[PDB]
Amino acid sequence: PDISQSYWTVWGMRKNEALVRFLEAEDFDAAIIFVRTKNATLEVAEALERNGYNSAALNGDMNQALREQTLERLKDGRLDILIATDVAARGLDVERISLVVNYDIPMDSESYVHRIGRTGRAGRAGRALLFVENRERRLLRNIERTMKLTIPEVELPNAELLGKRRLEKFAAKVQQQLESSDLDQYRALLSKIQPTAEGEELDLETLAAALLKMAQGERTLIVPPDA
Amino acid sequence: PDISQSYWTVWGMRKNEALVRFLEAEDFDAAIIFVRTKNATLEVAEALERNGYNSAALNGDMNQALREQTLERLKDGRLDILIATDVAARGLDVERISLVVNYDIPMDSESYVHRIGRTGRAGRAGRALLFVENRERRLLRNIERTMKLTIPEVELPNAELLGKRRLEKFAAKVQQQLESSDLDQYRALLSKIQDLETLAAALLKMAQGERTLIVPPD
Repeated sequence: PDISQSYWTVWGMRKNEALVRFLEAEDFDAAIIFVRTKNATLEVAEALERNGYNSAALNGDMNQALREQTLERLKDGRLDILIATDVAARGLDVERISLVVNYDIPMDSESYVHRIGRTGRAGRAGRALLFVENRERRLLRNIERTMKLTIPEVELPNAELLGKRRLEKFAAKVQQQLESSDLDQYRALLSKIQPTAEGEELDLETLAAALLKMAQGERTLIVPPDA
Repeated sequence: PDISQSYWTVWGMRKNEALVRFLEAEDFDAAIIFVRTKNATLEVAEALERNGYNSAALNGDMNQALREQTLERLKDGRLDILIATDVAARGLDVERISLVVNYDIPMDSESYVHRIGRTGRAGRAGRALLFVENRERRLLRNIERTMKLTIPEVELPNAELLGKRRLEKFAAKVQQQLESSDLDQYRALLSKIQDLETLAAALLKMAQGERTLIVPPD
């Protein structure tokens, strides 16, 4: 019945890059990204795709066949993220949605409320994240009195946070590999991998660091220092 | 032009898994796989691709621009394997083909010669490999007779040889990462995961990719 709401002040990076950071930064089942216009839905969708998420745009004038296809692909898990306008998302009950992103802050403050109500609609608790430009403080205040709540401000998730999130999911794949049965056959190959021709010392720790680098996913475990 | 020729009696595994085995076992640049049915043109295709190769069909029903685009993708390296029928391959020429596989035995000697000729061009060294089912040995003997020459029989590349190949390629990738600049940053992350040897073995399993280094027998 409850939605946890926060907002970020657009400061350090553009909205696209921040969205990817916020998505990676904490767990979500499915998410809906609300934007001002159809053109925005396409720019978001392409940023999310060149960052490794399965997402699609819902638009008010889209083919009704594609709408039904897109909505069920979200239900069965071929999609995790929809990018929608207020027009397109009316009539949308999808229980996977655990995260609502107000990518563009609305002027109508009850558009805000109807937007974050696409989650927490179950007995489950969901989350809502609002992007606010400094130019837009007035509409945040509008929202924050239209409902008597103050929306707490979050910071942009930092490199160290993202590295820890990546390490923790990587460690979970490591753990399912240790439960393997053939693990001992792999132990015997460790000595066989190593270059002994120019300067030899079977240095297990240096080998394992090379193997970690080769085993890490596309999301590098060494996140560049900033932000 | 030579062009060493050999043939495999189809035995103990199906032609598709066997082709994957022969492809891994020896270096090739680009390869062309000759089949008879243009369904096989398409099915061998994504047998090769689910084993990680870049391959495309080349059949009589996909023309004439899509042909010549497919060949240029083969020639510039965006593809490494064409699966062709004889019709769709009257016009040659790619100069990357070092391997011709007669996946389906030709119906006559002249066809076999034609197919072989796609390699060994510009006088460079090339290889031809023929698949012969038991029931087709007449066809093979027909080809051998007409041609005045026998084709050497070869064994399936065995599991140990495959393990050796996969290990060799992997250890050369490992060496590269052992000389990379940022390695100490990764060194510090080992303690944070949850003994070294056990962790490294599991990392090896995750780093090796799809070509598993532990090859089961056969």
